[PDB]
Amino acid sequence: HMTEYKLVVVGAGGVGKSALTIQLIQNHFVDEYDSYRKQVVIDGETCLLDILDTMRDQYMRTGEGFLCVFAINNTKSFEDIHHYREQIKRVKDSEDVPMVLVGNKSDLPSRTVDTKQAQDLARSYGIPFIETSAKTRQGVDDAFYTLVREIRKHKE
Ligand SMILES: Nc1nc2c(ncn2[C@@H]2O[C@H](COP(=O)(O)OP(=O)(O)O)[C@@H](O)[C@H]2O)c(=O)[nH]1
Ligand SMILES: [Mg+2]
Repeated sequence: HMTEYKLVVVGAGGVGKSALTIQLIQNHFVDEYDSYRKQVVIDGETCLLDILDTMRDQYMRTGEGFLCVFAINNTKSFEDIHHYREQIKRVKDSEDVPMVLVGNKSDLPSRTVDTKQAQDLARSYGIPFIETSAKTRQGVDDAFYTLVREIRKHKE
């Protein structure tokens, strides 16, 4: 019928995991803030996205792809990515897990993490880096779509 993709958004508090997710589902930005579902067509395949915004360690073990989110104006969040990724490495017992690195809040002027740093990090892990803003919606569809396509590159 349709095809199910189980996605997991991880990252430090306050980076905009919820805002990103709410943006994908409901097409608005919320300033103050479980599992979600969205039917989308991506490359002519109707997809049901089963999305957790982080006793829900059963999404960690079963989840097929991970958005690793930091904010570009939060250097601590960027440094923490190493830990979120090591957590996903341990749970899946492998260094080849579908993953996208996301740099959120690209609208904000107070940028403490440079695109080169992010690119250096993503290149080391062997994954895409995408800049997003949940406020303007820049990059949001592209982060989720690319993660869907990363999952396709790894098994049917
Ligand atoms: N300006 C701006 N603010 C954002 C963005 N994404 C999230 N925020 C704000 O950052 C705060 C934390 O967002 P939230 O979605 O709760 O992040 P989470 O804790 O990782 O789920 C909220 O006040 C959001 O409005 C963004 O892209 N741009
Ligand atoms: Mg949240």
